[PDB]
Amino acid sequence: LIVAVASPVVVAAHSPEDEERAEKEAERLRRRFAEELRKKGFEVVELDEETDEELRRWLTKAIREATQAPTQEEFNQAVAEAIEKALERIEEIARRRHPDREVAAVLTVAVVHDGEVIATIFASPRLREALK
Amino acid sequence: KCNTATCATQRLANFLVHSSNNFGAILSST
Repeated sequence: LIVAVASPVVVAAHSPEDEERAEKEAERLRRRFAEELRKKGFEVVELDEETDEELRRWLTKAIREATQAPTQEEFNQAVAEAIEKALERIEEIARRRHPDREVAAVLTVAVVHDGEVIATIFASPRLREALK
Repeated sequence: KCNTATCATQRLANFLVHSSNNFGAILSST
């Protein structure tokens, strides 16, 4: 199984220094997750910078739109749907790049809130299936 | 909607912690 891991999407950083701090924390999380995948025998690949930046632009816009929701619950559902569609698109892109293999995807999302970085890893459906 | 200032970051932070807890995603924080 080839797992394509996207560059982290850092959202709402107040300064370039905070964004770099969030990028490093999210990259460390992605690195630890990728090493865990390789222990399971999975090949881990990366996207090109243009695809990563298109993913960043789209998911940041989707998250910005979701802040208009009236409740946390509706916000959660909007962002979860956006993440699911972004994961599906990364799988499709990676499948076209590696058509001889089964492909899965991993998305990392980070935020800076009250001076701290919170980062989270999201696995595509095929990856979750493979990890069973 | 998010009318305040830290509303957007607080909403997203809550989601990330919610995803880790209620859906088994993997989270890290400083």
